[PDB]
Amino acid sequence: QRPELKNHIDRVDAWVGTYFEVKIPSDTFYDKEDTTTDKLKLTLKLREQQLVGEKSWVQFNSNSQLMYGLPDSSHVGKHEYFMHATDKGGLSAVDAFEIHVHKRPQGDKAPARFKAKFVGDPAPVVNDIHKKIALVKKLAFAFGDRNCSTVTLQNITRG
Amino acid sequence: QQTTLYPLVGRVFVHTLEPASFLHLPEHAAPATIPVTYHAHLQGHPDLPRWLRYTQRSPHHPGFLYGAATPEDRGRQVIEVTAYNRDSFDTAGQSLVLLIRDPEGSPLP
Amino acid sequence: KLLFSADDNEVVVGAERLRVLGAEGTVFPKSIETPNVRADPFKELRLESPTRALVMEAPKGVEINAEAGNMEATCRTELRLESKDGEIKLDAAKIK
Amino acid sequence: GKSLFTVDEEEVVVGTDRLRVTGPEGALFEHSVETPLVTADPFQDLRLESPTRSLSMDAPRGVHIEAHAGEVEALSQMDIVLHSSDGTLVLDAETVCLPKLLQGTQAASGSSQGLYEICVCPDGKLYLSVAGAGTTCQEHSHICL
Amino acid sequence: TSITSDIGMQFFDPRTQNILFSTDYETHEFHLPSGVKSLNVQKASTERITSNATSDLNIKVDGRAIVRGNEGVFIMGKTIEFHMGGNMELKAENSIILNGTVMVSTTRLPSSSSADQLGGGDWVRYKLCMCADGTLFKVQVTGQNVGCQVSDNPCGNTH
Ligand SMILES: *[C@@H]1O[C@H](CO)[C@@H](O[C@@H]2O[C@H](CO)[C@@H](O[C@@H]3O[C@H](CO)[C@@H](O)[C@H](O)[C@@H]3O)[C@H](O)[C@H]2NC(C)=O)[C@H](O)[C@H]1NC(C)=O
Ligand SMILES: *[C@@H]1O[C@H](CO)[C@@H](O[C@@H]2O[C@H](CO)[C@@H](O[C@@H]3O[C@H](CO)[C@@H](O)[C@H](O)[C@@H]3O)[C@H](O)[C@H]2NC(C)=O)[C@H](O)[C@H]1NC(C)=O
Ligand SMILES: *[C@@H]1O[C@H](CO)[C@@H](O[C@@H]2O[C@H](CO)[C@@H](O[C@@H]3O[C@H](CO)[C@@H](O)[C@H](O)[C@@H]3O)[C@H](O)[C@H]2NC(C)=O)[C@H](O)[C@H]1NC(C)=O
Ligand SMILES: *[C@@H]1O[C@H](CO)[C@@H](O[C@@H]2O[C@H](CO)[C@@H](O[C@@H]3O[C@H](CO)[C@@H](O)[C@H](O)[C@@H]3O)[C@H](O)[C@H]2NC(C)=O)[C@H](O)[C@H]1NC(C)=O
Ligand SMILES: *[C@@H]1O[C@H](CO)[C@@H](O)[C@H](O)[C@H]1NC(C)=O
Repeated sequence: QRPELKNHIDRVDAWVGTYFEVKIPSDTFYDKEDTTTDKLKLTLKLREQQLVGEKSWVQFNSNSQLMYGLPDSSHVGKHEYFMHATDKGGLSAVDAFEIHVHKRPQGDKAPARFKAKFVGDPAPVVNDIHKKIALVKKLAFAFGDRNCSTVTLQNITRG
Repeated sequence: QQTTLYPLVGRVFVHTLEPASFLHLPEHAAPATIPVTYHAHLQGHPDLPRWLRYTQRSPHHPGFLYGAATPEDRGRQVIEVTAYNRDSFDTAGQSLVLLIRDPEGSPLP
Repeated sequence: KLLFSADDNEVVVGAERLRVLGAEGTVFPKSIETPNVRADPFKELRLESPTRALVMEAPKGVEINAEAGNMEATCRTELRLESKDGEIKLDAAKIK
Repeated sequence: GKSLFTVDEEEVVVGTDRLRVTGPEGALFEHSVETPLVTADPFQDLRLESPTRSLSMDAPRGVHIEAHAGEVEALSQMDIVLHSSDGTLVLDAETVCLPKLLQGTQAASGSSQGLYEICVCPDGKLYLSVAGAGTTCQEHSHICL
Repeated sequence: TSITSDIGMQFFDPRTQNILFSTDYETHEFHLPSGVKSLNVQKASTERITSNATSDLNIKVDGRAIVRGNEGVFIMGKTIEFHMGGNMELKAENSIILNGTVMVSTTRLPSSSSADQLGGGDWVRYKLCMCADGTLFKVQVTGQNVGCQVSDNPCGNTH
């Protein structure tokens, strides 16, 4: 049978330069043949049923059933996405959700401002969101931190 | 057609609603078959006040107007309510008169 | 930048946002002119009349789009599809 | 001497007929809004989006969608239900285009039962007749009245 | 009666020391005044639009009306009309469903008269036929006695 839906995702709150990660709730979708979300295939899609690109600032892993991302100020504001829940029966249930990306609330008056210059071209690092999230989690691990969202990159300049 | 009710501050108020006399068009044979919803609002307003709310499981089930009177809403209150039959599309305007007054007797701390 | 004016036609207030309180609603006896009506997040949108008819017009087109949903045109008398000089098509894999 | 805008400790009276707020953020109406008319400024589109939930259009007297000089566009990603409960469905157009029908192969053998053909009453009433080797609309003219 | 400053107008009743009106909008939140006939706001977040019990709502616009239902639209009414000037387009992905006792405008739709002696003789034209499960399918006509019986069912086998 076609899977059914009970709870929606209202909206996702994100901030520019901050890494967010959301695990889908276990009661998000239901099917008479499956009864659980984890035993059912979950995908993320755009308005006309196109997946997120590799270079997009938000990605989502199906096996870890985990969405994640880090937005930029050129993508501040609203955005829309669809969650598609496909069972073994080849039938898809659909939910929609909206993501609000805000500017950094502290803004310009931060009491601390860390600055560092590295080696090599920043073009592949900026062009790759994978490199960006690896960098953020690597700073977080360098401080020994768990929640990598505590890093807020503010600006990168080619030198 | 109007009806006057007497709510009091402190406890709940609930009004079971029956389409037999609420609707100007009688429902003969088995009246429980016909599905009718109800939309209740303050007169000249789109919605009930904060203290009052409305629910309905299914259109084939009676609706319910319910809420707890507040001391800040004491006095005379007017409810304009429309019986929207889910099938018969029949408009039945109705007025309810509420007199929110103080409770009588010992309080309930 | 103009932050207040009050002349013989109208009063312009240049506030960043308009924020009304009260859950009972509001009454605007004449009209609302809004270029974009958007639903509240996590909330429905409803365009209904309590006891009367609803008429809506757009001389340059109407797009009803259900990007993931249905078009449940529930009537009881007539689903009139009256085109002056155009045509009707049912673009779907199956027709029931 | 006509009042135009007044303030005091009691209220803020606006005696004019328009109140424009230019802020790019916009209004925030925390519940439903009563009005007999909604529109926009001239030569400006209006979008009624429901970005995260569904939408309904309900009228006890009827809904009349009009585009007198334009077109009605209705595409949906899912099934579309033209559910006339027990009423009629008049489709008034010069041309009806059905380019996405399944193609059938005529043969003497019958795959199964329940096969019918579409038949038209002279008044526009549409019905069905039992499918056969030839046409059977003419044999089943009882329903037409 | 113009005024000009960096901050702007102000007024507070000295008998309350409350700023009854100001124009530094970031500080004091604006509220809706009383007695307003119309308001023309460039963006509205409306839960519901409704009329009063006497007259009709009119969603009238010189521009185009784009109503989009992310989880779907439901039109409920007694007499439901669609008066378009040009073409009417009804597009679906899975299927269309026309449930009801359908009529048609016989005068408006053209009818092929038999005055011509088989001008479209032995021509590739299709006949609409009714499946058991409500589906419709077109069968090409070869001779004068082509019915709706098929062997290779495009309706699918009637499982
Ligand atoms: C931003 O700077 C703050 C420094 O204030 C970083 O937060 C700090 O994180 C460490 C964990 O790596 C906290 O250490 C604590 O140690 C005590 C010792 O008993 C233990 O009880 C705690 O459970 C924790 O392990 C430290 O307190 C905390 N500082 C706070 C909360 O003020 C933060 O990671 C930095 N974010 C970045 C660099 O993105
Ligand atoms: C963060 O990095 C950005 C980009 O490296 C810096 O913004 C840049 O600021 C310079 C200085 O004004 C801009 O140069 C000139 O800008 C004007 C317009 O303001 C333009 O007409 C000139 O042709 C020239 O490009 C540069 O455009 C601008 N880059 C942008 C906006 O992308 C910014 O200063 C850095 N901030 C911090 C805190 O490090
Ligand atoms: C009975 O239970 C209902 C539901 O919990 C109570 O109604 C709630 O009352 C609170 C406070 O009176 C309301 O909170 C207010 O919300 C507004 C926004 O609408 C906010 O601006 C205020 O600052 C305040 O936080 C709440 O909205 C309201 N909820 C509903 C659904 O009406 C009611 O008070 C309870 N009555 C008794 C006697 O216990
Ligand atoms: C329910 O909504 C209807 C539709 O707007 C209201 O009827 C209209 O009410 C307005 C304001 O009360 C009337 O405007 C004024 O009317 C007087 C005489 O009626 C006229 O001399 C003025 O120049 C001005 O136009 C409008 O005429 C009236 N229209 C009709 C057809 O009745 C009605 O008042 C609303 N009722 C409630 C209880 O909200
Ligand atoms: C990590 O930081 C976030 C701030 O976005 C906070 O919500 C979360 O609780 C932190 N993690 C832990 C383990 O406290």
